[PDB]
Amino acid sequence: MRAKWRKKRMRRLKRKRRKMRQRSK
Amino acid sequence: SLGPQVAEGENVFGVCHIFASFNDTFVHVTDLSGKETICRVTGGMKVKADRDESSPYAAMLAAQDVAQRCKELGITALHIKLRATGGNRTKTPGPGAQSALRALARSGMKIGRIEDVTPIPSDSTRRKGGRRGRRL
Amino acid sequence: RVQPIKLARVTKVLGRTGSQGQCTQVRVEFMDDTSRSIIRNVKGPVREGDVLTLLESEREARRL
Amino acid sequence: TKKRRNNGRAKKGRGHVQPIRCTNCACCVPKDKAIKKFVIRNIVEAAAVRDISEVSVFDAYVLPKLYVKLHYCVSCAIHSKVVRNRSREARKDRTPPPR
Amino acid sequence: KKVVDPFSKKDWYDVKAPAMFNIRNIGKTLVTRTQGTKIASDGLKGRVFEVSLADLQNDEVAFRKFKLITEDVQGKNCLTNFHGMDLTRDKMCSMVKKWQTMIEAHVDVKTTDGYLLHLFCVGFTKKCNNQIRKTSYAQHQQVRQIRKKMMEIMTREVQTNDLKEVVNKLIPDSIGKDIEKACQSIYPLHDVFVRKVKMLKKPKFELGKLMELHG
Amino acid sequence: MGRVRTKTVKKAARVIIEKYYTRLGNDFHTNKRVCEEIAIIPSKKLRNKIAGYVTHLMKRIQRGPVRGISIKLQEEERERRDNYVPEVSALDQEIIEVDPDTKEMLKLLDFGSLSNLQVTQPTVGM
Amino acid sequence: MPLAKDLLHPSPEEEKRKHKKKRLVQSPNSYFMDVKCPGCYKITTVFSHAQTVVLCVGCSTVLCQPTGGKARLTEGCSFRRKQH
RNA sequence: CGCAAGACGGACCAGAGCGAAAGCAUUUGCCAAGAAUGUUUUCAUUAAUCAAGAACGAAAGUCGGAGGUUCGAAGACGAUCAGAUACCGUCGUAGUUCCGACCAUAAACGAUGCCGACUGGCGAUGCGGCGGCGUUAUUCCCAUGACCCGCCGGGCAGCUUCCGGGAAACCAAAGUCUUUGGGUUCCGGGGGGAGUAUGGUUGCAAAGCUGAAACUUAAAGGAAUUGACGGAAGGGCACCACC
Ligand SMILES: [Mg+2]
Ligand SMILES: [Mg+2]
Ligand SMILES: [Mg+2]
Ligand SMILES: [Mg+2]
Ligand SMILES: [Mg+2]
Ligand SMILES: [Mg+2]
Ligand SMILES: [Mg+2]
Ligand SMILES: [Mg+2]
Ligand SMILES: [Mg+2]
Ligand SMILES: [Mg+2]
Ligand SMILES: [Mg+2]
Ligand SMILES: [Mg+2]
Ligand SMILES: [Mg+2]
Ligand SMILES: [Mg+2]
Ligand SMILES: [Mg+2]
Ligand SMILES: [Mg+2]
Ligand SMILES: [Mg+2]
Ligand SMILES: [Mg+2]
Ligand SMILES: [Mg+2]
Ligand SMILES: [Mg+2]
Ligand SMILES: [Mg+2]
Ligand SMILES: [Mg+2]
Ligand SMILES: [Mg+2]
Ligand SMILES: [Mg+2]
Ligand SMILES: [Mg+2]
Ligand SMILES: [Mg+2]
Ligand SMILES: [Mg+2]
Ligand SMILES: [Mg+2]
Ligand SMILES: [Mg+2]
Ligand SMILES: [Mg+2]
Ligand SMILES: [Mg+2]
Ligand SMILES: [Mg+2]
Ligand SMILES: [Mg+2]
Ligand SMILES: [Mg+2]
Ligand SMILES: [Mg+2]
Ligand SMILES: [Mg+2]
Ligand SMILES: [Mg+2]
Ligand SMILES: [Mg+2]
Ligand SMILES: [Mg+2]
Ligand SMILES: [Mg+2]
Repeated sequence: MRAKWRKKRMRRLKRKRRKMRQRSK
Repeated sequence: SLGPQVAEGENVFGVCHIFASFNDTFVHVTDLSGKETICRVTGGMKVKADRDESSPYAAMLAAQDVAQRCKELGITALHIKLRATGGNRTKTPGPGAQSALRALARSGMKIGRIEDVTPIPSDSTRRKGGRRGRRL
Repeated sequence: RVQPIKLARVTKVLGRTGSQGQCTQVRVEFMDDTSRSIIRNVKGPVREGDVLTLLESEREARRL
Repeated sequence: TKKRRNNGRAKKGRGHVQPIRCTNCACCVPKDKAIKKFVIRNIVEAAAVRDISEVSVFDAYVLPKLYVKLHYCVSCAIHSKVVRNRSREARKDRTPPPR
Repeated sequence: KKVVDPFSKKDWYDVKAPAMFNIRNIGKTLVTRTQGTKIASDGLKGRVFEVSLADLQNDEVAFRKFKLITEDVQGKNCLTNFHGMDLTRDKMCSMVKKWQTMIEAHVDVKTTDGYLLHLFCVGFTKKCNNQIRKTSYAQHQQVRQIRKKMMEIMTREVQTNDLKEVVNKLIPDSIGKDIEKACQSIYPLHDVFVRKVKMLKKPKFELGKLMELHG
Repeated sequence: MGRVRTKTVKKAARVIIEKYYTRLGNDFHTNKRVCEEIAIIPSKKLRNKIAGYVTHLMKRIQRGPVRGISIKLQEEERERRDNYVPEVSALDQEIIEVDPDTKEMLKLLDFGSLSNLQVTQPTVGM
Repeated sequence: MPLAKDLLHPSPEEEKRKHKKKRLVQSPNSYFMDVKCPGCYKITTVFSHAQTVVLCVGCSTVLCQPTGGKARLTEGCSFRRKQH
């Protein structure tokens, strides 16, 4: 299901980017 | 050959415990109490392919070998208790069930009372396979 | 494992069985006590009335 | 779009019904969606009755039956040809097929 | 055990039934005869024989299997005693069917003697002879009243009787025959069967009591 | 195989029968000549097929009437039965008789003679 | 639905088939009745849908039972519907 | 033949019941609650819908205890296959179970807000009430219980058709709409970027709520029709098909 898998991959990328932005700050 | 020292007027009864399943069949003759057993013959003793262990020919081959030993020792009649795999599983007698039972009649042995003895739950543990079932 | 031979007379032709329609369902009596009857799958061109020879008569045909 | 007025299920005025396992599939199908079938067959046979009614040590012995309640997948029942397709106008006939 | 054809080291016995049953010759069993430390009477006691009622009373139905426990051997003879009652799969399955109400009950009771019994009971509502509707469903209070009236009878008739006197009522099942009548002003209820009897607690042996059951 | 006749043969045979009903018999070798002389069939095979279906129809018209050919002899036996016959009489006995709630109805339109009664069990299927 | 029904002059019986309120003018289905205990002797006046237990005076110390609908008299003889 | 443990309440079980929804099925007792029906009881407009705010809220998941039978993410093997980190098989951790705190999301669906009025027919069905012959049980009895034949309230639904509507599929409501106005809350404005970035708030965490723009594009989409195709089903057929 491209919809929920798109959702999961975007959630993963957003979690990663937020954790990096918080760590380096 | 020693057996029950009367059989000319009355028969000597037994129980046959036919367990028929989609992987194999047993024929298993015990005394009238069930605790002391006599010859037990299984479909995989009578074929050399795993796929054939649950087949009517292996079933009647076993029923004949059982009836011969039964007649030879002391027994002339039988009661029948018929088993599917039962609770949590297939709950329906396998393919070998109808053939062993009639290969007892075609072999001299006399038949008594027939019952089904499949174990049935009042409600079960969880069945194998996950919620989407065995999909293949 | 030790059984004699049984001659059986055909009394009815039922249909053509097998993947290619290559064998025939046939009902037979047993030449000794006509009160017996079984169903077999025969390979050749069977009419009604022929006499088949059974090497194993305790079997019965299901299909195919 | 909407293929069945009842959504292909017997539920009306309920939130939930208890699931059950498809008898060969082990699937997980709602009790009022699954396809049920109650079979009542002779324990011995239809052909091999003579070989047993003759060997019985009882003169008048009635052979027992074997009652089984089967629950079926939708896919699993279509594949065993328990059910088939129907016309768009014939799907509305809900009578059991003539014996 | 792989002694020479170990069925040539076995001895056969007779299995006798209690004095109530018309037919008292159940059948035969075999046991390895006595050796240095394993006694035959021990390895022979405590066996259970499930016998149909037709094969014991000769005058009635084929269901209602009885269980008989071996108590003490006496010189090529086994003395059995009641151990429980049950029904056959086919009857119990042919009774449960759609568009009805099935009513079940169960009690635990003691027999003036030390036998503690665990009796179960079942019944089904009845389509009336002129009914036009399709279902014979009973309301909840009716089912509760029927269960109460069933338990009360199933205790009354076991608190007041010896173990032998109660088994004699289980043989033709008069208990169900009177529950069917008692529950007729609530809902017709065209079936009552004591579908099972369990043996929970039994007192010490007292062979004098066993030999009375065989005389 | 075949031996299924075509509409061109069946319609021809039906017309031949419906006009020359009294010249046709039960044998084939005479019906052949009759149809040869009364019609114009531009072939011999077609002539034989038409004359062979005519015989199979004639063998049936001797029994109950078929539903595609109308002749004179078989119409009289309808006509003379559609007019009244002594198998029928009047209303079979002119002392026909009723139940209550009909006498109660008849009373509301002034009737007063020659009837009976009965009362049933009080509802259906009892 | 005869398409020309008369609403102003309904049937004398089809206007007692309807609900107590859906009729042309409302009317209760209940009534008051004289009741006689066969023991003491008075003329107790009782509501048909009583919903209370009624006694006469002393004596029987019961005269009606309440139910989900019309009350039932024990053996109170001769009961008369009172009128308008 | 016995013993123990932890799960789970089959068949009866239905287009049936109950609850605001999520959900709810062994017996018995206790505790409080509830709709409908019956009423010639009582108060007398006390009502409908609702920013702020509030209670409950499947599964999965987080924290701390108890327990751990069965099943089983992750993981280890055996197969299948070019590969197979999958479908199949044998094990198996977290979890699945109970308690005390969180989280507030589901194709949470009748994809259909709530209150009220009007507009066809029919046969059933669960609850309450009313009327009426006859069967049936107890106590022979009156009561009553099981059936039978109707009527009335409101409930879950079904069949029917030129009420009427609609793009149609279909709908007695999705009707009473260019002959347009009974009351009221929420909410949409071509397809993507995107439920994204950013600010705020909540949470232990996972995450929930609120929520753009630059840029890009002539279509994306709905219902139905005719073909072609299907490792879809039914019936037939051909040595350019097989046996
Ligand atoms: Mg497993
Ligand atoms: Mg498949
Ligand atoms: Mg589709
Ligand atoms: Mg739901
Ligand atoms: Mg219910
Ligand atoms: Mg249960
Ligand atoms: Mg409100
Ligand atoms: Mg709000
Ligand atoms: Mg949860
Ligand atoms: Mg959880
Ligand atoms: Mg916490
Ligand atoms: Mg924990
Ligand atoms: Mg893995
Ligand atoms: Mg691997
Ligand atoms: Mg591949
Ligand atoms: Mg594949
Ligand atoms: Mg696996
Ligand atoms: Mg496992
Ligand atoms: Mg949550
Ligand atoms: Mg909250
Ligand atoms: Mg949402
Ligand atoms: Mg929604
Ligand atoms: Mg409305
Ligand atoms: Mg109704
Ligand atoms: Mg009623
Ligand atoms: Mg009444
Ligand atoms: Mg009642
Ligand atoms: Mg409701
Ligand atoms: Mg409706
Ligand atoms: Mg509406
Ligand atoms: Mg309006
Ligand atoms: Mg837009
Ligand atoms: Mg938003
Ligand atoms: Mg933020
Ligand atoms: Mg262009
Ligand atoms: Mg389309
Ligand atoms: Mg198309
Ligand atoms: Mg096909
Ligand atoms: Mg050919
Ligand atoms: Mg070839």
